Amino acid sequence: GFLHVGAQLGTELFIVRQLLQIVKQKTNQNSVDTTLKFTLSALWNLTDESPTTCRHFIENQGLELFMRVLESFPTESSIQQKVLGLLNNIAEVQELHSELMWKDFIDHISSLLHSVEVEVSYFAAGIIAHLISRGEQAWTLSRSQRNSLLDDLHSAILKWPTPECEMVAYRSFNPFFPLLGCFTTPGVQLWAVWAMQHVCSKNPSRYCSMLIEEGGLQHLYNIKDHEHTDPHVQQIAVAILDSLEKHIV
Amino acid sequence: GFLHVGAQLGTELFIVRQLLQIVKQKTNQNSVDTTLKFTLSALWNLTDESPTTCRHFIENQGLELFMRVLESFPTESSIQQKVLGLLNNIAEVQELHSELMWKDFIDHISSLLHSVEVEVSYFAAGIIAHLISRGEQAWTLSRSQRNSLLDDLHSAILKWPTPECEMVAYRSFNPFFPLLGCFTTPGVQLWAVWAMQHVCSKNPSRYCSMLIEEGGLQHLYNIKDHEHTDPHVQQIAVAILDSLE
Repeated sequence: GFLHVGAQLGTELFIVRQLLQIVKQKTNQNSVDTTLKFTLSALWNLTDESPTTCRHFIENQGLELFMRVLESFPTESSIQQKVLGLLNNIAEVQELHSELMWKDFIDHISSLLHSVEVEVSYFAAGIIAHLISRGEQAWTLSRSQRNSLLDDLHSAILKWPTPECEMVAYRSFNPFFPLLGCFTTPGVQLWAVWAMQHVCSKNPSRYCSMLIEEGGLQHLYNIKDHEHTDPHVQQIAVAILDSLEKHIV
Repeated sequence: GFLHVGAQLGTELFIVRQLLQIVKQKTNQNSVDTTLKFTLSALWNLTDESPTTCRHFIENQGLELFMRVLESFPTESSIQQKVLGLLNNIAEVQELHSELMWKDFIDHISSLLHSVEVEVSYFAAGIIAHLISRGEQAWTLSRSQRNSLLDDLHSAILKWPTPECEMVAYRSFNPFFPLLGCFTTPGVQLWAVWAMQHVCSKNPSRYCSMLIEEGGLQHLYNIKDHEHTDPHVQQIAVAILDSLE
């Protein structure tokens, strides 16, 4: 039994508030411990495909707190990964895009894009890819920074080695599909196809069938068949398609 | 995206541990505040039909903490209801029965059965009903206490007024069905039919179709036609049936 009809949502939101309170306490104490790491993991996990949780995070000063986490722990790669992983989930929510148009936030993300650790850079890239995908008018910060970020995003992806593990898990590829259509901003497409390639090659039994079942073949074929595709985007799309085509047969 | 495949279970259990830490802190501070009330609500909600969450609660000293809560806040009805609501969920898990065969725990439940507030007594009665339903050999405490609890359970239910609103929500009636067959312990059946009548009369659009779809009618018919049925069990069972037929 439980408190009342509908009470589970109120409990979910309370849990988010209390996890942010732990983050705040650990950050105040400059204490990187197991509790903080499990707390950042939990918030990342709870924001997965959950606009309701993403919104509640924003409304409880989560963005400011998480910038404080990055400033307080600049040498903690695993902390940065979990912070950025959550923020990548926020960045997928179009209704929250305006909440991320904050110079202190974008400047932190832009700098972490240049981390040599792929486990950090990858999520900074995902945030930027989603934000840039929404178009120049949706971008209410400096136009010059948006244009620079476009090039930095493209160049950063091309430097990444093959990571040792899956850096992330996905329940669905649906959030990536709008990115695959962004022909006028190739770095956005490049992040999406690199991401799909990474998880499909690491874990094809989980992800290849999922990608096909959700309609990924048509989206990838539309990139391949597009006349004037960025050469790096085209190459990863073709590489993914070859794997997928062998998977169906 | 999320941490790694299968990570949500580890997050769920961590959340339980951290909610228990909050209960411990508020009890240490003697602070009946909104955060404590939401934390107890959260734990109640998280143990709903969740044997794995109930076990984790037990393994992180939840039972002793909740006894301490009951001792620290002896006249806080809202706190007592939320503590007992969670414990009612534990009492539903057969595999955890022996963890509740603890004299100090049962003495607390027995005391709350005698609350003048039905919103507290109801959940103490639920714990007792589930624990008694498991039979005499599973009851490893005093046989004398089992027999008095069975009497006290029956008489408590007969005193309850109609509550002002639904005291609890359920996702399923399935945990009540084993209680409906306990003809040799009528107080256990009485709690189960009283509880069914309560939610069906307060919220028929949610609960009447649920009862029907899950096979509740056959259990009530079983009671209606059984030879030497306790009259109060019989009356409510017939009232529920007649409300549907």
